Amino acid sequence: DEFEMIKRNTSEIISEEELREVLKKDEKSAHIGFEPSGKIHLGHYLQIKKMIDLQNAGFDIGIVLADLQAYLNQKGELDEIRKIGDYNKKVFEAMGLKAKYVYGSEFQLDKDYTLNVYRLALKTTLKRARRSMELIAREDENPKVAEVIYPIMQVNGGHYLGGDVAVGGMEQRKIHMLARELLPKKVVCIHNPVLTGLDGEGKMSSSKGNFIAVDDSPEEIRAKIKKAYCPAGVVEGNPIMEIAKYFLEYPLTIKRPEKFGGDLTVNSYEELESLFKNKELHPMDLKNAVAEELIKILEPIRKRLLEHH
Amino acid sequence: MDEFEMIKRNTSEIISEEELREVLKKDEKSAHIGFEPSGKIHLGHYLQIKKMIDLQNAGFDIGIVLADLQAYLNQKGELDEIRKIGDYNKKVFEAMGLKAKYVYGSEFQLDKDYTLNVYRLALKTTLKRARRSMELIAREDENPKVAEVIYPIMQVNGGHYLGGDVAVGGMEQRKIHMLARELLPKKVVCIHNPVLTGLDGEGKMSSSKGNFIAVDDSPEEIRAKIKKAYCPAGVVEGNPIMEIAKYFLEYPLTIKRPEKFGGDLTVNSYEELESLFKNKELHPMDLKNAVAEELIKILEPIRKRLLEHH
Ligand SMILES: C[Si](C)(C)c1ccc(C[C@H](N)C(=O)O)cc1
Repeated sequence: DEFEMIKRNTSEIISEEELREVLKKDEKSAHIGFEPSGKIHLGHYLQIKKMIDLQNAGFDIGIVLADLQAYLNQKGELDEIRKIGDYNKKVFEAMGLKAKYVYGSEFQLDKDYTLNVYRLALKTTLKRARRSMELIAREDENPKVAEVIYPIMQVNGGHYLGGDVAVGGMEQRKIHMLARELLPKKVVCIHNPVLTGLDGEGKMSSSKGNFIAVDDSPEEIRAKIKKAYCPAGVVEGNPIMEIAKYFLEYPLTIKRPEKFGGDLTVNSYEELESLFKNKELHPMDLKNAVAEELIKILEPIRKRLLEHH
Repeated sequence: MDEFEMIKRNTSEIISEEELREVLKKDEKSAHIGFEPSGKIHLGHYLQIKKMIDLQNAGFDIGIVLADLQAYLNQKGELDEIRKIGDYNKKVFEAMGLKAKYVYGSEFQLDKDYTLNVYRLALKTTLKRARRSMELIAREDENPKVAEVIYPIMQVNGGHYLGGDVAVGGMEQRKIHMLARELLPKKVVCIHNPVLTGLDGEGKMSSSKGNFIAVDDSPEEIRAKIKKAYCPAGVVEGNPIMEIAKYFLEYPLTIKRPEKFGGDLTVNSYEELESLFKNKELHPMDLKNAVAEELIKILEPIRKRLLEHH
């Protein structure tokens, strides 16, 4: 076990029965890959948190700084991508995760890795490949061959790492299903929710400027939350409610003037959810509480990233 | 003879003639072609090898890529099986009299540097472009594979890796070749050979279609295939027998004929043979019989070299 702790705040495990089997082993391993990102935001942190969960549960953690994939996803030049990966590694360690950090290009260009990419290319239809990239592929009016190489590259990555568990965001689930159908060793997949962007108009993303970075200043965090989409009574699609759900600790103390109800103690996110859905808790008061608790959560991350000056 | 005209003869397309002249000014110059290994080597293969000998006769160092990785990506089986067919293809090409550098594509196409550049070209090649370039090359498939769109860029980078001045192939290769001219910094001169018509007259000739004459077909099989072949009187376009006459027969040619039907005709040019056949002067039956016996004699030293171990 540790099963329930691992399942907490994930969208799906494929499959739970297979995960319980993995959890019986003395030795188990789990991996995730991150295309390097110039800013590291709460979407990354949610995933790192889950890797820390797995680590707490006796999993050896592997982190792929997926520079080759970022390159195939048109994020730029390989050496420039790798340097952002270097910075991403420091952020992940500052979040509390000690793990094995590999750059994808350390093994994803070996001849026998490459031969298996082409073997997998013989078994992956263009349709399957294109459909697995719909939520991942950079936007492009003239889609590139690189886009359908990207998923078979990610599948072969998992093949060569040989872990028991693969972790990723829900946008990754079609690539994960492709690896389960194509590979001899079937990996247990754990998928994290994809956070909603701050203006509520889509999914949070490094390229859309609609995120909170883990090293944003408290003042920037307060401004981003203040201006955030947060309809009273509306929980689904609400970025503020999501932050409250996936990062904050409970009981939660929501401070208010006496004229609007005075201070409030919420013992659970579910309790928080009905209060807000009922319109008992106003969006301004929710924002203030989420902002101040989130600043404290991100405080020691930001400090370690800045304490060199 | 003039090197340019010797290279140009019986080709369908040069990209471009002006770049071909500038390459022929150089003392050191190379040409290359790839072949997916094929269980039977046929007249379409022969025509291309004859063009490589032309180029070699004009001072080009020849490279022949036995294209095993590409054949692998194009669903021709496993590499060891493919490579073994490649070994056989190499003997046939030599039995055709082509001394050249023979390479297996896999020898260099899985290198780390090579692979990175494949991925780089994949960023610059659209899916629609890649698929268009493969329309005459891809193995038929109800559910097309990613392998199909990797194939063109594998071929493109292969030429980039070979450093050749000239790239030779059939007309089915011309989209891949124009893609290579767009994407690479050295623009390669492309010499395209015609694709022969099938022996039944319908559609192009193809290993997969079994509508060809193999260079090691027995005389009786050759005569039989030719006797069967589509050959309307006075119909030159799409006439596989007239194609063979034009691309493989040697002139002046002596069409044997009964005296009762005119006697031996000595045609010293394909063009007149065309004009003769055009005006229905020269009958199909008489054309088939001359083409079959000439071709048998053309192909005889090759079949002999290949059957010599027996
Ligand atoms: C530019 Si090259 C010498 C790496 C090259 C050329 C042609 C081929 C094979 C051809 N497409 C076929 O179907 O036989 C392979 C490689």
